[PDB]
Amino acid sequence: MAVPKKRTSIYKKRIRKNIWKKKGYWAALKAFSLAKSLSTGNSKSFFVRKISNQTLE
Amino acid sequence: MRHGRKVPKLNRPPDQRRALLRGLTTQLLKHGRIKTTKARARAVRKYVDKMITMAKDGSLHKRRQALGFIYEKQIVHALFAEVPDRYGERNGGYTRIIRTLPRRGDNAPMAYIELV
Amino acid sequence: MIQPQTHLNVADNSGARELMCIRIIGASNRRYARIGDVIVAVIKEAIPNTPLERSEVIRAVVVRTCKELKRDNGMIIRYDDNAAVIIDQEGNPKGTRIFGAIARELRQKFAKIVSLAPEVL
Amino acid sequence: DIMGILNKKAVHAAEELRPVPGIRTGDIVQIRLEVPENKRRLSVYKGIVISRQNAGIHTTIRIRRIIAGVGVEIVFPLYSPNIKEIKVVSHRKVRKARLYYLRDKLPRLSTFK
Amino acid sequence: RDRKLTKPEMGHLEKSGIIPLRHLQEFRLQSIDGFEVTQKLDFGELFKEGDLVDVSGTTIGKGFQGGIKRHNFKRGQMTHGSKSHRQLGSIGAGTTPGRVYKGKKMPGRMGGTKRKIRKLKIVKIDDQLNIIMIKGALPGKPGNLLRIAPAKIV
RNA sequence: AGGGUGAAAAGAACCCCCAUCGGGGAGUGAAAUAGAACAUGAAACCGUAAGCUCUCAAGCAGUGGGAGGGGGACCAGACC
RNA sequence: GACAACUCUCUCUAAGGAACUCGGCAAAAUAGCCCCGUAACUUCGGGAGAAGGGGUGCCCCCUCACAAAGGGGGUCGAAGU
RNA sequence: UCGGAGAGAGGCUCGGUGAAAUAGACAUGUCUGUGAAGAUGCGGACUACCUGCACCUGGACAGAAAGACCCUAUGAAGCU
RNA sequence: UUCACAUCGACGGGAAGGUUUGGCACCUCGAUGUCGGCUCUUCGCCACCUGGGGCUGUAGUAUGUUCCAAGGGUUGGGCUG
RNA sequence: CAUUGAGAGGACCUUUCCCUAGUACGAGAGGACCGGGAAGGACGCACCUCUGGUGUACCAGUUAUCGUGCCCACGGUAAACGCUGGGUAGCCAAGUGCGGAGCGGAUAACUGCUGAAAGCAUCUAAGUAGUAAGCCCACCCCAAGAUGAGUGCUCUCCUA
RNA sequence: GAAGGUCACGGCGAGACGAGCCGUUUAUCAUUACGAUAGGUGUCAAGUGGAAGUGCAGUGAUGUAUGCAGCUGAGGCAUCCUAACAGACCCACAGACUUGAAC
Repeated sequence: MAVPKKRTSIYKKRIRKNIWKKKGYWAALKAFSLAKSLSTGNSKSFFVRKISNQTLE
Repeated sequence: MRHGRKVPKLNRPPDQRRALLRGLTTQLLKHGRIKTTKARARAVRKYVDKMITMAKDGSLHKRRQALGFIYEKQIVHALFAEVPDRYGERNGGYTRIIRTLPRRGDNAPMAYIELV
Repeated sequence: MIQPQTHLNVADNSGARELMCIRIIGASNRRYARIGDVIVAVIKEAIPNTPLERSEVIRAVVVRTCKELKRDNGMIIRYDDNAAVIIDQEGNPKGTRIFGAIARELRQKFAKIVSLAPEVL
Repeated sequence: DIMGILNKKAVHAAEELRPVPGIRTGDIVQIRLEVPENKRRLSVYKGIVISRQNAGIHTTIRIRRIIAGVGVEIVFPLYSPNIKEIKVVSHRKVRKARLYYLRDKLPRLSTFK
Repeated sequence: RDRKLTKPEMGHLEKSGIIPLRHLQEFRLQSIDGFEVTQKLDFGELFKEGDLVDVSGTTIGKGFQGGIKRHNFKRGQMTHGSKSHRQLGSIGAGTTPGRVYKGKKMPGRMGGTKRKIRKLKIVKIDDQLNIIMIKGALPGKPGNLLRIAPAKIV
């Protein structure tokens, strides 16, 4: 609508860059799900009979 | 939030909901696993289990109205003689959901629906 | 709900037939007028040979309303078409007889009107 | 207040101890019932004919929109469990149409219809 | 007094039992204390019956409730009006210093907040099993806490 | 609108990561902290690292007086 | 996905009803065919598609069809262009 | 007249791509008074943790427009 | 009636406040959009109503004037922009 | 976690009728002050179990047309659910319920007592007592981010 | 590296985004510590409504008996069969000077 007069640019703009803090893996722990050797960070398929797999044994 | 809200109306008109749902339904009892958003998963969840309980009762009363949902005359007979009879001992829990890795290029949600 | 300028089919022989509300009497500012409240209205259509000619500023009382009236007895009372009866500054109607039944909510204000009335609801 | 989620429905379960005569009496039936008429009261009761448009609720059940033909167009429903109420008696055999809505018999007011 | 809570329980062992949801304190009125039994009932055995009792519940929430809802008195069209009616009615000046007159009616938000109804007589009262009947009103929707204080008519 | 890497291009085989775009090495050259956006390549603008100041303090905020702190001093001498 | 204020395009809305407003703007409503009927005025060509009303659904019968329509009878829903 | 509710396209959040009017410089609170005399930046005083989001939107005589109003300059362009 | 000041008050005078009618035209024609209505208010006072008081050619019920006080409240329409 | 609490805001408007005395008062007519009770308007908030509204995600009737092979039974589409009707939950209202208070501290205008200077007299100049919806307080919301960062209860850690 | 907080998951008569409230498959430890927050299911209530099929009467339409049957969204009770995963991280180790009252 209106128009800003003096544009400080420096300072002000920089401060408004804290709210965008580095969102490191936005999720819970979901660490090693046992016998995974690694597995993705966020929760994933559990361990049991071949499930979710396109092919079977 | 709507005091006592249930079943998302998505971002499309009502008639647009009872149309897309008809897809994820048959495709679920015809293949097995269907990928979709977390919202759709929760939505289709009931629309599927409520269609299974109908077959459990058999008769024709649960077939005329049922046809009103799905159109495929192939997946209909299924429920009336296939997997529902397998849950004849299990009260509920006909469907099962699970979250997975985010979309490809898109944020979220993502989940795979499959019969227990 | 008898707001300003409204049609109230008279329930007597005062001469009028259907007057139009003009102002609800009560306090500083009256929004609506339920059954049992006086209202100053003017007649639009009236019978020739009558003591009250057309176009006149005369007070009257509401005997029937199209709104759902409620009471302490948890009872609800309502009618089809709202009506009214011409009333003199003294408190008594200019007419003699009354039609369109009557509302008990008036017996608390005007007893004569309810007395002469044929049936009370 | 006994622990058994029946209290909130106890006040109603203890008041519903008054069995209703007509199972549904969904027709013309012109029952008079009773009307609390105080003022100079002589311990007397009066009644008015009724009609269709039978309604109700899981709680304080409501009779039905009287829409009686007496006088002009008497209407307004009421309650039975009310402190002042008398036994209900049948009138004419039940007909066939719909019990919940009926705008007819009002604008079509006549000897027939 | 197990799930969720943990620290409030152990910090209550001080001569007492069964912890509620939120402990509330009162004022002076001559009553029993922790030395005889430490357990208040719902009879009050003093406030006297028949009198009216106040009820302080928790108000509901309409989200970012507008201004036409916190006052309900603003005309406006919609089928042709540019105000769309729902609009706050356009408040403010155009060429005046002042200071936007803070505190004036505006949209804002809504949520849980104390209410209190005061007065209100009673029809029935029962003890032991715990149960009371208030003359309608009853702030907030069934699921709050309420203080059901006596009566500060003074 | 848009100029010139170097004297001659020997203007980059092969090797490693990636989708056999891109980069880093191995080499060539006195130089590629010169290589096809390439010479010398400042300023406006946009960042990292380090020392100091920075939540009870406000007004084109620099200046004069001026403690403390991180370093550099002189075999005190009180300074940058 | 969420789905509050507010804005845009709309539905349904108790009583009363334009009392809003510069102005009933914007809406709502009227709006099918046949038949009956239709004022002042008129260079009497018109207004008269004024206004104001009724029926027309479906099936059967009269022809176990003369492409329609009409005339009787019966019947369904609150409503039958 | 007191409007409310609901269904859609935006608004809000996240993912990808990705503008502008404008702007001397900023650590650009209120108020009284004062001031080429209706400034936050003067003086006194009061108040006030630092920093965002959404929304409502009065101040910065905000933005766009060296105004089409008046007058001035023995200007100009048409017409009578 | 009488009686100057319950009320009012001629010939004249001294001030406050400042929204009227003007002057000034001091700051703005590299511009700050005029009036009214609608929406939403803020403050002050010599506040009309409610409350507390004096005088009264104030019997009472109702009024006139004056003092303190605004805490609050302070209308719907016909016609016209 | 529970409170006290420096402060701020909101609420704070008002009528009629009746009892009281239709006495006192007044030739009549007409008709109180003080105090008390009941019943409303406007407005604010909440509740919305009742009366009603929305409900194109509940159900039903049904027009034109297409399709499920067909009859039947259904489904899709039709200016903005095709039109139309009812309705549970929730959300609101013409719905329901309640507070706008009284009682105090201290005062303005005014009415006061006693008694000075002006041995009378006079409200004081010295000492006191009354006094409105203003002010303070009383009711309500926030409130030690009032960094003069409070108070009270309880819990965890004593490897080199 | 505890109390505790936070994140996530399943949800909320609480929300624009955050916050806030309840819960996380022994429905966290003892003593019953009262610990299904949601979806589905079962029952019931409520709202429509007395349909499908079949039999019968009539040329047909239509109607009747079973049918006050069936269907059934957020309401209530009940039921955790599905998903609420065993775990992590963050936050630390009785914790300053002077004086007074106590020891």
